[PDB]
Amino acid sequence: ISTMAFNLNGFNFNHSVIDAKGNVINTWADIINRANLGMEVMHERNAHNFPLDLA
Amino acid sequence: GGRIPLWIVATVAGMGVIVIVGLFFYGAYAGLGSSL
Amino acid sequence: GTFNFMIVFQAEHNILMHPFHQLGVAGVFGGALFCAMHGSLVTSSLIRETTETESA
Amino acid sequence: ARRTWLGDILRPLNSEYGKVAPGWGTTPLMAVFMGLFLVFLLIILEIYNSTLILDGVNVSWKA
Amino acid sequence: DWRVLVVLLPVLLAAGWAVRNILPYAVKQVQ
Amino acid sequence: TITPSLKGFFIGLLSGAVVLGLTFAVLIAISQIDKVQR
Amino acid sequence: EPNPNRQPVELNRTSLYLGLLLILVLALLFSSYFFN
Amino acid sequence: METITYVFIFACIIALFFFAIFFREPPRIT
Amino acid sequence: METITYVFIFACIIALFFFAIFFREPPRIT
Amino acid sequence: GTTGERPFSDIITSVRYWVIHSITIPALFIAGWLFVSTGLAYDVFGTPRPDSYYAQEQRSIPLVTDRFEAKQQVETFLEQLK
Amino acid sequence: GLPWYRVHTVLINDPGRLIAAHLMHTALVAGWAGSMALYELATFDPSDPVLNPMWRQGMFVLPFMARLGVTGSWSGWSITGETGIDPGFWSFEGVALAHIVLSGLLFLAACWHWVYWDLELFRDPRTGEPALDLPKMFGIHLFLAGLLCFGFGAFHLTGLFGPGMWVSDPYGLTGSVQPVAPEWGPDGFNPYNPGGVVAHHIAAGIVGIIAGLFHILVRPPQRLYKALRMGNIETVLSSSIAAVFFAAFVVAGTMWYGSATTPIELFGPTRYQWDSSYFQQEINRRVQASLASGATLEEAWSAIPEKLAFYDYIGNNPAKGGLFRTGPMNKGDGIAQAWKGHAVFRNKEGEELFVRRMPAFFESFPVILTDKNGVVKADIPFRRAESKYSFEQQGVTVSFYGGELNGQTFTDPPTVKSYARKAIFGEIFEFDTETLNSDGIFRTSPRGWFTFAHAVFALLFFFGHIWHGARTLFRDVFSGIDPELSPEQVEWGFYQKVGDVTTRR
Amino acid sequence: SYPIFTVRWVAVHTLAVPTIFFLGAIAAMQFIQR
Amino acid sequence: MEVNQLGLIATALFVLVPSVFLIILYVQTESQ
Amino acid sequence: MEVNQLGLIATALFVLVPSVFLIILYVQTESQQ
Amino acid sequence: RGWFDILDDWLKRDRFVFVGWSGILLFPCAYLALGGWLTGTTFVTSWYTHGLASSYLEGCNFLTVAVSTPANSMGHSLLLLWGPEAQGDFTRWCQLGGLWTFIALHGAFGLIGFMLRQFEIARLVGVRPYNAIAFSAPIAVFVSVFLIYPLGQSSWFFAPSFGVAAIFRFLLFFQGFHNWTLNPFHMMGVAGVLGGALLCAIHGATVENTLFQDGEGASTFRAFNPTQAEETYSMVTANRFWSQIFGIAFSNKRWLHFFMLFVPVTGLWMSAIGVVGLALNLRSYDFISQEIRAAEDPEFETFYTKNLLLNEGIRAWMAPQDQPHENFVFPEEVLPRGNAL
Ligand code: CLA
Ligand code: CLA
Ligand code: CLA
Ligand code: CLA
Ligand code: CLA
Ligand SMILES: CC1=C(/C=C/C(C)=C/C=C/C(C)=C/C=C/C=C(C)/C=C/C=C(C)/C=C/C2=C(C)CCCC2(C)C)C(C)(C)CCC1
Ligand SMILES: CC1=CCCC(C)(C)C1/C=C/C(C)=C/C=C/C(C)=C/C=C/C=C(C)/C=C/C=C(C)/C=C/C1=C(C)CCCC1(C)C
Ligand code: OEX
Ligand SMILES: [Cl-]
Repeated sequence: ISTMAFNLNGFNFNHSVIDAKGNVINTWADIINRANLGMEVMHERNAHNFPLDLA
Repeated sequence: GGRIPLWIVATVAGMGVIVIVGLFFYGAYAGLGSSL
Repeated sequence: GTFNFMIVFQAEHNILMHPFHQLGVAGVFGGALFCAMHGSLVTSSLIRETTETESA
Repeated sequence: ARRTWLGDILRPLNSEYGKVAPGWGTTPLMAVFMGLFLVFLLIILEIYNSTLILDGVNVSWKA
Repeated sequence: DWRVLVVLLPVLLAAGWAVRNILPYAVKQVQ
Repeated sequence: TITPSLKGFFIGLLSGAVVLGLTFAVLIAISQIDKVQR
Repeated sequence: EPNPNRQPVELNRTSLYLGLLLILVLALLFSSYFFN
Repeated sequence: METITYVFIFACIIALFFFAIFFREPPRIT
Repeated sequence: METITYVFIFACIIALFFFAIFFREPPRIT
Repeated sequence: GTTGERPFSDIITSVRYWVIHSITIPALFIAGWLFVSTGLAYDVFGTPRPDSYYAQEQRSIPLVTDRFEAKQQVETFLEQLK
Repeated sequence: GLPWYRVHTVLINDPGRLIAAHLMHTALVAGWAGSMALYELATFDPSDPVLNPMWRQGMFVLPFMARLGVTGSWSGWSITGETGIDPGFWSFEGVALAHIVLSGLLFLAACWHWVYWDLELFRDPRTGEPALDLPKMFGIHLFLAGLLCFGFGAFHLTGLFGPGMWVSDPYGLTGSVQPVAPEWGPDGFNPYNPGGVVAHHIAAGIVGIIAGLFHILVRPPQRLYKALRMGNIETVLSSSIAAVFFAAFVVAGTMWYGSATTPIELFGPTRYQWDSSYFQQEINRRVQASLASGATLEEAWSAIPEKLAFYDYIGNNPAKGGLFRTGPMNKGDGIAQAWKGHAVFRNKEGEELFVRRMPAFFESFPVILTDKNGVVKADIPFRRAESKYSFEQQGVTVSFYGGELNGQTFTDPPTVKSYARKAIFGEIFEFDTETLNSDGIFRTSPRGWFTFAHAVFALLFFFGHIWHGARTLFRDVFSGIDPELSPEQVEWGFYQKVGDVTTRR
Repeated sequence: SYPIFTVRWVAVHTLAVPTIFFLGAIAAMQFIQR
Repeated sequence: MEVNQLGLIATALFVLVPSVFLIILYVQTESQ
Repeated sequence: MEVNQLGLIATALFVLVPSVFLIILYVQTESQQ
Repeated sequence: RGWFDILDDWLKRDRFVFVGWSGILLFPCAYLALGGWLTGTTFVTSWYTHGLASSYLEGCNFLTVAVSTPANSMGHSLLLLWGPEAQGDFTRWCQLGGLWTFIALHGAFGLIGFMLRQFEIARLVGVRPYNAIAFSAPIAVFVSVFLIYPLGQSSWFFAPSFGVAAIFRFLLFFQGFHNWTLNPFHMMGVAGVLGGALLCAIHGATVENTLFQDGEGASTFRAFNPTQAEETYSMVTANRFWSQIFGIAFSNKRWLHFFMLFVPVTGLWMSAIGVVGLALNLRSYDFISQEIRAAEDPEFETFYTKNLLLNEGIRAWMAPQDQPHENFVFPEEVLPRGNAL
């Protein structure tokens, strides 16, 4: 918690597997990320005016 | 039984894993699964 | 409020994918496991000092 | 201890405390039954699971 | 096909080399 | 009448019996050689 | 003709304290769900 | 009524704490 | 709920009767 | 106490031990390498290679949608790749 | 003294008072059945077996009476909605009474056996100690269960001497109590074939009769008597608990999945009927048929019974509830009054659209309408600024066929939206939310509560089996391990076989 | 005078021989290009 | 707040009954 | 009937509190002799 | 000596790895659950069941590999290799998810075997079987979560897949669909796990910091002989420290180690009950009174309502990809989102 306080965050494997053409081949990390994204865009729903939630 | 001293086999073994693991971390950046 | 904090933390930092929180889960699961183990093992080897009608 | 009419009548049914057949007695025969029952439970479950499908057996409300 | 063979190859070698090397001390195991 | 999955059922029934058989064959055989002493 | 199997039962003070704490904390926990 | 109830139970626990500390079975060396 | 309450209490009284009669302190002489 | 077997400190320091296992361990390693370098692991387990996840112009996933037509569904999808 | 958690172990060497305790438990259970049934009679509304059946009103024991043939009340109604019936004594009221009387008789027998606890029957003639020949008792009790089980199958279920059992069609429309002939074929093992239930009890009954004969006549082998501590009554508890949780898991299972003994008219539908659109398919069959014989849309949808429409409604899905959402289903969505009719949505181009239905997993779900092919064509948007599929843009309407609204069509968007929000739940009904002050939140059915309780009790009783199983087999060390026990026993190598002192060196 | 083939023996080789095979397999995977 | 008014009695008996049970056992313990 | 909701809790406590008091004193009386 | 008694002798021999009768169940089922997990995370995909890569072979790493659950369309099929779905075809068995049932069921039976082993060894050695009784809690968890929960749902698909990040996904599914954090049965479980870890640490540190001086070295580990009679630490000084620091202390060593058993064992059992509930979607999802108020009063907001808005995000954003067999299509415009994000 004390170092994620300084935004050194968990491993990121979003779109980490791709096929010969380059389609994204989802893994379980991408499914986690779909959940994270639901949390992200709903929390404090009236508090953000600009598109990145930088703190 | 006890011709090769234990400390030697320890170092050998250890440097053995270190290599295999090192390779797996290399592979995290090369080829399949590197996002590239 | 605590749940709120954990959910927002997961979205903002992917704490589940962080090794230190994985270490923390091994810490507390393993604490519980070893807690139950030690309690059960010492309890299993209590010396017969009582009858079956009184608390061991 | 109190004797009663009904007790006296029932007494023999509760008289062979501790009597046993020597050694292993009917154990092998019991194991055959257990083993048969198991294969029979297996058949029942696999029909309910539709792992085993049998002709004429439609595991649907439309039976 | 041909790969069922090459994959097993080193495994089979490895089995002879151990079996020929411990064959004597093995035969003792006999009481 | 006999269906494909019933033949499956028998296949696995016999596969399982054979696995059980070997195990105790092996085990009884060993335990008769490598015997405890009193 | 009194029954020879009768036994006296015990609960010491420490067990009362633990037991009361258990009940009170269970109540504080479930009460919200009972009121819903 | 619901507020009163939660506060009552909390209040009983605090009183339990007091007796369990100050009015415990004293440990002795048998 | 009020019906259940009334009959419940009445039922307790009848049970009490039973114990008061058949499980009384038996009077003993002198 | 001693359950009767040969101590491990004793076996791994023994030369006879390494005579045998200087061969077998690398051999197993190389078997496993071969298992993948021959492409054999792909066909045993049915794992897509990098070029066989999708057909060239498809973006949908070959999801099995039937219990008993299931092994057939996979086969028919493996044909649409060629 | 005894710890609070061991109080009832004073009965272990007291067969008479054990029986007394067992009688009192029996009286309590019977008293409960009696009491529960009276409560259900006082609260049940019999007036509508179509839209307000028992399983909408939180009835738990009423369906078990119905299942085996009790269907009418001394007040003249039956659960099949037939008036002017004379059920004789075995109405719901008389079953409840008989369980109260029974409870009271058992209360009395428990007092006698508690007081006259020292009957000579319980004392081993040999040694004079309290003793129970459990092997012989099991034979007796098994023989008796076999006979009850046979007779229940041969007379009650067949209807030779008794009422039969609840049977219905595949869609729960015409249920009633009917004699059932046994199915001796392999379809007897189909949980959805009621004849299998008859056959089961006849064949198992006989087998129980014969097994009990064997267990009365032939003693257990010494090997099995020692290994299972057959002179210790805790062994019987351990194995009895094991069979109970096995039984409880099977009954949770068949309740959740559907069997011939858990019918949907008594317990409501299963969650799997919603998942597979089991009722929607059948409704559509009957409509397509009607339109094949020249009926109008209004005529074909007007011909669907309300009872069948009501099954195609997620509010009756048992997996839509919550753990502290208490009471009857009618306290959630309300008391169903009428089918409103089948809602047909069309966009501006006349093409018919289909609301995507709510899956059980979702407490809430968006409103998305697709065409026959699953292309999204309309939706209720969240962000409005870049919305391209809104009802206003796409000009969607709703027209009703059948039910209350047959022939009506709505074009104002706010109204089309509210009917689309309900179509995610399936067919749309009129509800009385006032009588019970219903809060609008789905509850589960008796199929739900039953399954939950029994799954939970089965799991807990596994723990009881482990607990009493261990106490039987380790009774010698319950109070603790032997104080004069040495490392040669527990350390390695001293012995060739663990535990066996005779294997020195 | 110890045995060389024991139950313990079977136990280590049921584990260790597949382990090395698997490792060589996983090693080779680090050189698969897409 | 539109709470369940059977919650008050469920909570109250949930506390009272088991607590009384404990108290009864403890007091009869202290007097023997 | 439209009846005072608190009547139930009142009745239960009215019964329960004084009854438990009496039982407590009786049981610890029997544990003496 | 009959053949049974001779086989008994050989199975209960004092060897480096005790076998026993229990072993005939334990060692094959555990090796195969283990082996099937390794085999599947190393080589097997989830492409046809889930639309996901799941093996080292495909380029997954240790956190993202899984043996994944079979497709929803298999229902609760046992997925036997010789069953009607795979028809004996090993390759097709893997592709359809059969390793998941292979692992699930052999592990179920291996856990049985492990508990019987605890019983078998306790009996021969002569100790009370409290460790076996303690292992009941892991078994309750395993059965509730991996077996009962999917049997209540539509299929094995919704059980947990065997992987690090697959299990994380399971956690978040449980938050977004079941509001599992609000469930009192999970809350008791948390308490028993966290209090178990607390008991673990405080008992260890207490003993280590009340040791008697039994040798003259600075490494105090050498001053202990397992055959000694004496307590190696002071219960009396431990008790005084904690009475004065925290107000109460253990005084009874037996009660203290029984409590260490009880607390975590009882926590896991409670959590298992809750999951049986969720098998039926019988959730503690809402508080009706909060919802009646919130619906009518748009200024009423609590952390309860805030958390539901997050659940609503998780469901809509994750369902299409997490349940691909539903063919969920959510236009951009229906996706719930706050401002800007
Ligand atoms: C022709 C003769 C005949 C006929 C037609 C039947 C017909 C039937 N028998 Mg009967 N039976 C007969 C003779 C017959 N029997 C005889 C002679 C005996 C021996 C005396 C039995 C003994 C018997 C038993 C013991 C059982 C039946 C059951 C059944 C029913 C099976 C359908 C069903 O719902 O299964 C549903 C049941 C199953 C599919 C069995 C489930 C198996 C599970 C997996 C066992 C293990 C549970 C495990 C420990 C917990 C897992 C935990 C986790 C997964 C949650 C059906 C009515 C079963 C029943 O009552 O169903 C209600 C049952 O339990 N029969
Ligand atoms: C004296 C006879 C008698 C009769 C005719 C009834 C009749 C009835 N009871 Mg009542 N009851 C009785 C005694 C009786 N009861 C007693 C003594 C008690 C106290 C225990 C109760 C307690 C009671 C309750 C608690 C409830 C009823 C209910 C009911 C109704 C449904 C019954 C049902 O589904 O049972 C089904 C019974 C079973 C499914 C048990 C099956 C046995 C299992 C499978 C055990 C198998 C083990 C066996 C030994 C192995 C056999 C071996 C084999 C080879 C042969 C019905 C009107 C229900 C009701 O509606 O109440 C209003 C209800 O909920 N009863
Ligand atoms: C097999 C048991 C069983 C089942 C399945 C049902 C099922 C049903 N009953 Mg019935 N009931 C039963 C037993 C049962 N009842 C008994 C024994 C009684 C006597 C008290 C009643 C009295 C009764 C009444 C008075 C009513 C019902 C009603 C109902 C319905 C709604 C139930 C509800 O809202 O649940 C609510 C259940 C819960 C909120 C579950 C609470 C569980 C909590 C968490 C307690 C356990 C926590 C525990 C202390 C944790 C400790 C852990 C510790 C070990 C560490 C439903 C059809 C209602 C209905 O609609 O009737 C028409 C109704 O009004 N029942
Ligand atoms: C047929 C079922 C059955 C029977 C007859 C017994 C009988 C017994 N148990 Mg076992 N037990 C059972 C099931 C059973 N148990 C199950 C299912 C479990 C798992 C939870 C256990 C776990 C267990 C343990 C851990 C222990 C026993 C002990 C005992 C003995 C003393 C019990 C006592 O004095 O309690 C006294 C109990 C009280 C004074 C109050 C308990 C209050 C409970 C928690 C709430 C009341 C529930 C309520 C009345 C409604 C009933 C619900 C209904 C669905 C069952 C006694 C021989 C003890 C023993 O071995 O002694 C040597 C012991 O240590 N039992
Ligand atoms: C302890 C040993 C053990 C156990 C309990 C299991 C258990 C299981 N295995 Mg595994 N398995 C094992 C060892 C074991 N296996 C070994 C050593 C291997 C390597 C070959 C495998 C390989 C394997 C595969 C490849 C698969 C399984 C599968 C299964 C499942 C289905 C089994 C089945 O249907 O059996 C049916 C057969 C029986 C139940 C045998 C019955 C034995 C006889 C015939 C009973 C009748 C006796 C007779 C009537 C009376 C005689 C009395 C007696 C005294 C002689 C089950 C979970 C399947 C699975 O996981 O799918 C999801 C699967 O596909 N197993
Ligand atoms: C004496 C007599 C009589 C009378 C009778 C009577 C009157 C009876 C009644 C009875 C009754 C009336 C009974 C009752 C019972 C009940 C019960 C027994 C209950 C129980 C319950 C419970 C146990 C619960 C639990 C719970 C809870 C509370 C919560 C939730 C969960 C549960 C469910 C767990 C007569 C005349 C006949 C005859 C003569 C004699
Ligand atoms: C990562 C790390 C950090 C700390 C230091 C340390 C050096 C320990 C370290 C190293 C760890 C490493 C990389 C570990 C790698 C180990 C591996 C991958 C283990 C592989 C073992 C695999 C095994 C047995 C597989 C056996 C499979 C079995 C029987 C198959 C059984 C079967 C299946 C599954 C299906 C049907 C057929 C059959 C035969 C029934
Ligand atoms: O406040 Mn609490 O939460 Ca950390 O990020 Mn930015 O800020 Mn707000 O958003 Mn996302
Ligand atoms: Cl901002």
